[PDB]
Amino acid sequence: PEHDERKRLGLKTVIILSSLYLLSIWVKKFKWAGIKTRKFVFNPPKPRK
Amino acid sequence: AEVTQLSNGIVVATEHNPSAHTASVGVVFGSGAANENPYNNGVSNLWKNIFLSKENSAVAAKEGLALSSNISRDFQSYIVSSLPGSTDKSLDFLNQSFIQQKANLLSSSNFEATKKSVLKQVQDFEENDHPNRVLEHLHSTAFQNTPLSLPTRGTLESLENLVVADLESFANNHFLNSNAVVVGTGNIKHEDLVNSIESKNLSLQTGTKPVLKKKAAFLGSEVRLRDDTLPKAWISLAVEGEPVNSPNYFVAKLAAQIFGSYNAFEPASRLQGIKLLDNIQEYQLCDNFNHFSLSYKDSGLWGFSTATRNVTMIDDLIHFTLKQWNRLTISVTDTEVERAKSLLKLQLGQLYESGNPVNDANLLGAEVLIKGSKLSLGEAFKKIDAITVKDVKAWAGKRLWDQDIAIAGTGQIEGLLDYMRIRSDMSMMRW
Repeated sequence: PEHDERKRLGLKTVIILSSLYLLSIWVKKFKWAGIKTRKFVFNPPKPRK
Repeated sequence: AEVTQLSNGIVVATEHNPSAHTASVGVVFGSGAANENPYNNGVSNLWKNIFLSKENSAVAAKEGLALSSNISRDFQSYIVSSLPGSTDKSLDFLNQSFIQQKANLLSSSNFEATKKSVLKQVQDFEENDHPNRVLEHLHSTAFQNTPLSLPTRGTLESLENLVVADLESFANNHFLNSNAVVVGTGNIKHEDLVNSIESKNLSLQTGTKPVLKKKAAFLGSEVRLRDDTLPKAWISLAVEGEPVNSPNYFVAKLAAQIFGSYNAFEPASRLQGIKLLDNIQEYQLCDNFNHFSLSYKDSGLWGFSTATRNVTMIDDLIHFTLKQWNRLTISVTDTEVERAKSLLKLQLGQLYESGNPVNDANLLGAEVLIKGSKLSLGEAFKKIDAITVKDVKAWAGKRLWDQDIAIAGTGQIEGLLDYMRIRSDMSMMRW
């Protein structure tokens, strides 16, 4: 008996949860960009220490 | 106290003091380390040590003269000092050794001995002088790929490629009459100096210097040089600041005076009226710090440097300092502003009224080259007295609140957290 109400409530839930999923991908990729482009350089130290 | 500027083709500036017992006369050029490229970096530092070489200093010493030279980012100077009755001999020495003849100084035997001595100085700087080389690395990361990033001494890799023809090429482009100011400080009158120059017909060269194409630009970045065999950690941090000829030039210097300097081993330094010292002395978070406000022709830097033996609590030291910087936008009080006014006037008065005419010759020539005149100390005191609390809050809302930073560090810096944890402390999520 809940069939017509269950499908109307499911449409509001899927739209809200889809928007929060797509926004969290943008925010994660913005906050990780400093780590992902980090660069390292090695110069061997002088001996006798 | 009065300065006098006069132009007859050559700009001549003086600052007479009849109470002093020496005199000082030299020439200041309007090019520095920010007028070089990454392949001739260190050519200004080589020209200084050519002027201060042994055979040149020996000719001056038989007359009774002493020599000085200074290299900065925007200017460089070459100064002769003497007793007040022999300023004619000091102006002759500047004419023969530096203007007319330079094949005497640039001989092959003198050039190779000078280049060996400079390479040893730069090597000992990079291995032992940890506070000053972190501040040099702060400039190179904040202004990367831009003329304001080159170090004033040069690097070891760029200095060994320099030959005699590189120094003559720099002198033909920058040591010009339209780039120079003749200065005189101490016990020397103004009209006696302009008649000694006009009794000859001095002129360096006619023409203008090259124009660089890239302007200075701040970039939020960091550079880490970790060395676990050193006993401390050394850290510098800054935002983009004010240039020379800025309307907020004195407001930025007063904001740095609010937080000031500190020494944990001096007992009177522990009793200063700075609210940051309550958090630091509870668990002994550092050994010293100092705040600064540097200014150049195109940009500037505002921030602090520190040195620490407490290497497990580095994150508490950065966090407490940046939460006090937030108060300049939100809740700075009127009694903190009045204290910073008196201490800025004492600090500026000690810089410009020391008893050294060599220090006065460097300050006078650098200011006439940019502005065309010199602001007196009496007029600088009246601009400081007119600053209100609302001036401080409006400056900090533009330059400090939610802005990008630049970080440099060396030593035991494992406890220094990454960039985004420090960048998020530039705002409170309260206001």
